[PDB]
Amino acid sequence: MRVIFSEDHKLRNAKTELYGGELVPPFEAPFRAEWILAAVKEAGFDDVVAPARHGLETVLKVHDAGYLNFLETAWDRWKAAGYKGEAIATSFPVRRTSPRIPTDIEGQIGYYCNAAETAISPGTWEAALSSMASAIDGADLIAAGHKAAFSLCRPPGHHAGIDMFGGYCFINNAAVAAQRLLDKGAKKIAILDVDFHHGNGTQDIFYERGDVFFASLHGDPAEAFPHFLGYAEETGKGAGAGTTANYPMGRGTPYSVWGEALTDSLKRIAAFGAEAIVVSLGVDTFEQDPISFFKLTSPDYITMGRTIAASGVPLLVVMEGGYGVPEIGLNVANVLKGVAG
Amino acid sequence: MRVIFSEDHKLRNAKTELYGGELVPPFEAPFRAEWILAAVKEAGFDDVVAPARHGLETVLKVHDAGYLNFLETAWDRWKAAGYKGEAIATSFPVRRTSPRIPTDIEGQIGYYCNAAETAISPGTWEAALSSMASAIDGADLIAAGHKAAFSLCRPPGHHAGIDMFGGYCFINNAAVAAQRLLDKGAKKIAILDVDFHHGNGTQDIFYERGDVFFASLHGDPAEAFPHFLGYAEETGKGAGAGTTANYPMGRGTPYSVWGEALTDSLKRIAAFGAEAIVVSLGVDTFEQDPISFFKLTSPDYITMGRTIAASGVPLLVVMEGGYGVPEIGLNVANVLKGVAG
Ligand SMILES: NCCCCCCC(=O)NO
Ligand SMILES: NCCCCCCC(=O)NO
Ligand SMILES: [K+]
Ligand SMILES: [K+]
Ligand SMILES: [N+]
Ligand SMILES: [N+]
Ligand SMILES: [Zn+2]
Ligand SMILES: [Zn+2]
Repeated sequence: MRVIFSEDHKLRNAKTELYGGELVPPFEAPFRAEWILAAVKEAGFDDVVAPARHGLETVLKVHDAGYLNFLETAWDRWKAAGYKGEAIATSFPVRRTSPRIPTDIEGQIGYYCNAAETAISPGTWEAALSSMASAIDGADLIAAGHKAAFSLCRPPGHHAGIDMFGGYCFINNAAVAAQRLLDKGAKKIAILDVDFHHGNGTQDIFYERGDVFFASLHGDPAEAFPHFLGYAEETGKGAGAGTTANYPMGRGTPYSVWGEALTDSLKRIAAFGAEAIVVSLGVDTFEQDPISFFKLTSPDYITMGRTIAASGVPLLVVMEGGYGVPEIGLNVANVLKGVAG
Repeated sequence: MRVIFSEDHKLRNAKTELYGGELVPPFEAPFRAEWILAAVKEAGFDDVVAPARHGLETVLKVHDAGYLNFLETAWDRWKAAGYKGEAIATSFPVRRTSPRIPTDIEGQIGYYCNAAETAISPGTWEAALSSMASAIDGADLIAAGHKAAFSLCRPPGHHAGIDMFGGYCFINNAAVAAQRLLDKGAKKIAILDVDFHHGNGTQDIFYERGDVFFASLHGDPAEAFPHFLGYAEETGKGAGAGTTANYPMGRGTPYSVWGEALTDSLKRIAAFGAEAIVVSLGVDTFEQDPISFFKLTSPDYITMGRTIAASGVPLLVVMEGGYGVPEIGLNVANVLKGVAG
């Protein structure tokens, strides 16, 4: 299957991440894309193409315009204000705050952020646009008839909500892809988020919408980032009623348990009548992942891809998280092997 | 006039503050208390006493119990979790999040925080309790008939809301003092916050209460910390209808303008019928303050103290912010000279 990948991911090469009270090099760094690309090619997925560029048509249907405007100028404004580090939010509109949007960069960066560990750096916006473009071109391949494609997105997307960045994410690539599929003629689409972390940004975007079903398997938010969404009770509101399905799971979860949640999520998606599934693929579910507490093995990713593809509807696989260890590439490639086999 | 001050402020000696995307030495440093104490003594206010210790009776009436429990153990839990830096929140319950409280330290520190620049460090809880005690003992002096007293609080308090820390603050000393005055028999009290920054914590505590009038003069939150409260439209809710009065002001504001808002706030307090006024005194309104944009001069603080005391009701002055230069002490002492003269 075709792999869509932009070298412009490298424009996001942030120096710092706030982790454990320290400013350290970020987990979500360019070497991840290098490792994943090499592994997918090694596994025989060597039909790699750059995305065409895209403007904001599709993304404006899932993200707020003010938010996108903010991201486009955030770095320039931060630098113009004289700050010496990267652009890191510290004040946030938490409980019982005004809904008003500040005018300055310090206030706006907090207004538009859900998670302060993620610094905005020079090139971040351009990189995010390239990653979005990979998702859009992957979606277009599915819309045009392919049954599988892989968008090697970096930066990742699933923590970016309607109007907030965080969790290493700026533009919700999977949400843009789902929207693209709707725009190309689908009436019903599902996003299945198998990254270790809850896709709170994706959930937010579609929570009141009934055209896109959102399912996520993830570490229990009571004890895992993103901490403030992803409970099983969240099933949707309004037009979105019954089209969010969260499967929080605990420490040490192995495939024998995780796979039961996968089966159930696919039942839900099939009952909803999805015409295609956008898979938000993070491999931070791996037993060696440095920031995560599930215990999937490399062979389990083959099983995972096979099971998702046995839905018998077309798949767009969209890269999310997975850190640290050389096996992030093997693990991604293994999902694709399961899909293609 | 009596000055209440605890040497246990020095138990809060954090190494880091997130400012401009860097971890820098904190502005709210122990040497502040040293500078202020020395200047007030130099001005003739040498009746300095340590507070008696206090338990949680008063403070539980203004802060949430879970919040206080969290502060008590935060440092220990952070350290036990293996993190190498000081305890700094990054994920926050912002727009459209679950209201649930996480169970782990990573989730809880965000749940209970409004502002990530403020690190929890060893000794912080102990220091915050001593600062609260200084406010309580000051309040007790006013309750017993003194017309003025100064509680040299450090850490400051006015950004600590019902259940969140931030802005260098953990326990809202001024709120605790106001509550103490009610408990000792007052029916109506006012808090007048003249620190450059909006007392969003104080506002939060009393927003739905009609027993404590809250007035604040501050940099406009559209372009100043705390960014998400302090607009003039916020006048109260429920039982608190009409008993919050915010006076946001812009860049370069001098006393000729600032003092007009002071006059108005005192008119409102008098119409409310406050039996005493707790003054949240920050001197970060000074023209040299490193993080603030007002242009008060050292002589203006004498005028300020005189005007507030011309209310003819008892005053408890509670220390808040004011940074960078040893003249913070002169400026505080000048307010006290205006009160005492
Ligand atoms: N402070 C911990 C931040 C963790 C962010 C994890 C983001 C991630 O990998 N999402 O898939
Ligand atoms: N990133 C700027 C944080 C500013 C905190 C100021 C808190 C303060 O001085 N309050 O009175
Ligand atoms: K997930
Ligand atoms: K103020
Ligand atoms: N949905
Ligand atoms: N109030
Ligand atoms: Zn993840
Ligand atoms: Zn201040």
